[PDB]
Amino acid sequence: QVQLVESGGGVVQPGSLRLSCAASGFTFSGYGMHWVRQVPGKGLEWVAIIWFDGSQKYYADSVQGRFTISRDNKKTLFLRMNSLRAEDTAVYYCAKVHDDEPTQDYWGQGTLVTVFNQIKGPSVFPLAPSSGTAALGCLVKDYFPEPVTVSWNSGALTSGVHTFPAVLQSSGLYSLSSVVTVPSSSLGTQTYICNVNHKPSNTKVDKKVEPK
Amino acid sequence: NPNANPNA
Amino acid sequence: PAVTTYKLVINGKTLKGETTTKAVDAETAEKAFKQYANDNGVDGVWTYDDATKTFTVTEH
Amino acid sequence: IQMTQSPSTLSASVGDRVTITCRASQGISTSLAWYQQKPGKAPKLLIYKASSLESGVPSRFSGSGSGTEFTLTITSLQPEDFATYYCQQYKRYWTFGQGTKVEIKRTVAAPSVFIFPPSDEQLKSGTASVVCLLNNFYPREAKVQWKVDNALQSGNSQESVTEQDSKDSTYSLSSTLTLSKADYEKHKVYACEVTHQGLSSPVTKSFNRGE
Repeated sequence: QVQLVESGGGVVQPGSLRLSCAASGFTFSGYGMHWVRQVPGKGLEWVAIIWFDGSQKYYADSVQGRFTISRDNKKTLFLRMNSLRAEDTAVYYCAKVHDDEPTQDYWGQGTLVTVFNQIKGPSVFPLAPSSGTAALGCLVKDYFPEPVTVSWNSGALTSGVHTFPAVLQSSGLYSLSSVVTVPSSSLGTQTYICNVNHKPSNTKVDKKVEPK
Repeated sequence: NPNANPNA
Repeated sequence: PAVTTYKLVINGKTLKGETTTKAVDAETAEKAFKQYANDNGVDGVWTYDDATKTFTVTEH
Repeated sequence: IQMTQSPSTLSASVGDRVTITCRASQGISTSLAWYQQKPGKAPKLLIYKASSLESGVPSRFSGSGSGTEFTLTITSLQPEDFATYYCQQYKRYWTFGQGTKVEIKRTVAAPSVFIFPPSDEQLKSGTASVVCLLNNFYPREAKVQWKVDNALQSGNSQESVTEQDSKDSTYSLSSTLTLSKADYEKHKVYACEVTHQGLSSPVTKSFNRGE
């Protein structure tokens, strides 16, 4: 019945936030706990650990003097995040220490921490079509932060859709493409619109992709 | 030492 | 410096929808929206609704 | 202390025997753990102390090794075992490997290739993004080579690949070549050339700037 419910994650400014970790199914007072973060698309990186005691605090070289680890043996683990920097955008996992060896065994569901520097909505450009099947799509370029969502024809077109992972451009802004394959014979009588949402900028735009 | 057993 | 939220309605030939921005006043938000419309390749007539704090750019 | 896993990715079928290796910098004796993580979910502890099985973990998982080299073995791979696996040392702080993604094997399928010129709307602001689509192919290793008037491009393109598809287990890939408008207008022939095991010879899709 070992359960780790996380909460407190959200969006902030380059600000303060406090993540919670509600432990159950085991004597929380007797074990130490961890915070580990994972950048989306990247590996795992440890952040902090404190004893069952609260006597020995140890942080990573990157969150020293900004995040502080605490616990109210309320049976809850906390991480008050302050002076958030850009590189701290990750899913944050709380984790319990094993009995025999001092490593993590059980992990929390993980809540997302997003640190918006400057908000930039997306530029939406068509990928215009030109064996019996044609491809078309939208290029959603130069937005920040993540994410954007793409639908086609307000969701009435789903089969044959590929929305690709975003890439981070040299400018510091993201870019992604969404494509779909359709009958080339329909290109004259059917309309294809990609609907792009960027909640950080409250952008909801529809780009009609016209054939060549 | 950070990697000493932090348990009971 | 306190800022308020302004809204942009985009009535483009192929790009239609809405976006928002936060600015200290209305004319500064119009400069951001003009840049946003420019980035999307949309040039058009600019109008403002004082009551709803909503700009509209209407392509030709 | 840093951990290096091999391989980074591998394709396998249900019932296979799969093997993941982990090399540590500096000896760590047996202070090594193996974790499993599926996309969007928290990682789960499989093996600790190099060889001890965590409770609840199926018997088909086993760990080996001591010192610097370590091996995670999965017998009779199950459909719920397609995931990413991490090794980790807990001798000094906590360091993870780069991860090994176990993917579903299928027959070789060549990509369908499409190219998209930049749009006039984008060209209006001084940048040209050319896009090449590689659709529904297997295996994942596909090479996109951009050519501009037969000059090979490097360092000015970016790629992303979808996850394995739910139904047919194929991948798709999108590659964007980004030039300034001025540079774009200086050249005529824009081509992406695609190499893939499913193609007997490379496939080139091209266009001439100007319809």
